Amino acid sequence: TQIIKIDPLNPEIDKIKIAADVIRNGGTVAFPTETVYGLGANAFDGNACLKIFQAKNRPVDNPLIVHIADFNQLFEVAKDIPDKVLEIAQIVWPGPLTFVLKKTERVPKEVTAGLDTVAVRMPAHPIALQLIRESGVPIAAPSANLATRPSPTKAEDVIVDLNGRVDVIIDGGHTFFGVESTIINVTVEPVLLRPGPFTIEELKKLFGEIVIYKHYAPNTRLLLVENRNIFKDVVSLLSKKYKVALLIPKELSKEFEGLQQIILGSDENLYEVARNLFDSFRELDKLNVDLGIMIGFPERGIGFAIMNRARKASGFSIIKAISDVYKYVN
Ligand SMILES: C[C@@H](O)[C@H](NC(=O)OP(=O)(O)OC[C@H]1O[C@@H](n2cnc3c(N)ncnc32)[C@H](O)[C@@H]1O)C(=O)O
Ligand SMILES: [Mg+2]
Repeated sequence: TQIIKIDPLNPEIDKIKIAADVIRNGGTVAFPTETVYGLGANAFDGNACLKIFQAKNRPVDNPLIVHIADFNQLFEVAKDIPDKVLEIAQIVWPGPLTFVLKKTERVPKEVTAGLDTVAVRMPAHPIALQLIRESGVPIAAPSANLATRPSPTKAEDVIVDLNGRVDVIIDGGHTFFGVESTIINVTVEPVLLRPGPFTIEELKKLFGEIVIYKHYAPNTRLLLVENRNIFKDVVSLLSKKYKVALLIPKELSKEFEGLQQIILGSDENLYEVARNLFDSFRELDKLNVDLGIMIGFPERGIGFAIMNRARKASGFSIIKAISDVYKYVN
């Protein structure tokens, strides 16, 4: 694999071209976006897209998102787009919001898992936009992690996972938000399929009527304590019997000094917690602990997405009264 260091805010166009030539030749390129890194191929090339599933060991029926760099490309991959959706797409893109739309005949089965629909977004990241531009094709990509690991948000995550399994990794620094794009299905009348950095507060203003067995990393047991009023007591109860790690904001670090901590960022800046979330799950599994205990965060703004990912990551081990602890541990 060629690892290519490219400045994420002012990318060297000659370096972007090296990766774009790989895309056009049917090869795979991992690249940063504003959400998480993606592992991409030419969205029109179904054999090239199968290489993404081979690199990740991804089940073949989990479909990809097509990333576009302009509106001409939208109409190559999607059709029958309602006028209201088109007008909204023109004000939200580039940005961390993916639309599920009806596909065109040009989109391969490998991209859509055989579905009649295709998920599309225009990524708000200079490296991603310039890669797609220079490639001259939309780029299909899911998150760039190996199957059972958390979505990658910095180059080293992608390197550890995919080095030797993909043609190019673009080392483009840390992604901006750290959690995957919001996904809305606008082929039905519309449903929020995945919360993300494009918040439900903003969505509801644009789409008033919006409707709201996989194992998720980490492999270490992880409990999510939604009720902050019992957190100290859940930690007391469990740290007596287990070697624990606490996933907490920096404001609670002093209260638990002596226990292993993974600091997610500041309670006064949820974007920091979202930026650090998946890497805190990688750290948990590097440590040698019986279990992770994460505290909840407000479900406002990107909080909703943080908590969506945290619930999944915990296998829905949610603690709202301390007696809930019974259900998940001796
Ligand atoms: C690279 C960056 O753009 C990142 N992509 C990513 O994280 O994709 P990822 O979540 O691994 O895979 C694409 C997901 O997008 C959803 N998806 C794709 N096509 C769909 C369709 N036609 N209907 C419903 N959901 C779809 C599925 O949940 C599928 O698992 C992101 O969305 O921010
Ligand atoms: Mg993924």
